[PDB]
Amino acid sequence: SMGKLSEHLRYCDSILREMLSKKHAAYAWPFYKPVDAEALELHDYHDIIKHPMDLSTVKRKMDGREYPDAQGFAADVRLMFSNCYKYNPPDHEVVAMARKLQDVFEMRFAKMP
Ligand SMILES: CC[C@@H]1C(=O)N(C)c2cnc(Nc3ccc(C(=O)NC4CCN(C)CC4)cc3OC)nc2N1C1CCCC1
Repeated sequence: SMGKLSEHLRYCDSILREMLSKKHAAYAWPFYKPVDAEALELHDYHDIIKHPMDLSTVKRKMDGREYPDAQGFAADVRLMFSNCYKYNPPDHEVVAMARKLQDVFEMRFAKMP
């Protein structure tokens, strides 16, 4: 009722709900919550990744309407993927998992009306 920007943000809300849903859990689960570098014994993670990002943080910010437009939302989602590509060996399973989830994200985002 408030126009294209309101509709875009609601569509992005729906993308996020799908990425968090059981449908994609085989590959999305490493991205549900912030990386716990202490628990994973990754003593270099925060030295390499300066801006951690994950789906629960995107959800908090999106629910608080902290993204001014859909491009702001997309930047944080893509930052999450980019962190995974930057930190891990390129042939690691987690990179393939990030790419499977990004395939979903980019497909849905491309079809935003
Ligand atoms: C932060 C680096 C990278 C990344 O980018 N993200 C996003 C990530 C997000 N979440 C996780 N989470 C878990 C990852 C592995 C395990 C696990 O159970 N590993 C077993 C432990 C015993 N044995 C060695 C066999 C394997 C549990 C996890 O959550 C509790 N891992 C992530 N990885 C991986 C971390 C090391 C390789 C890559």
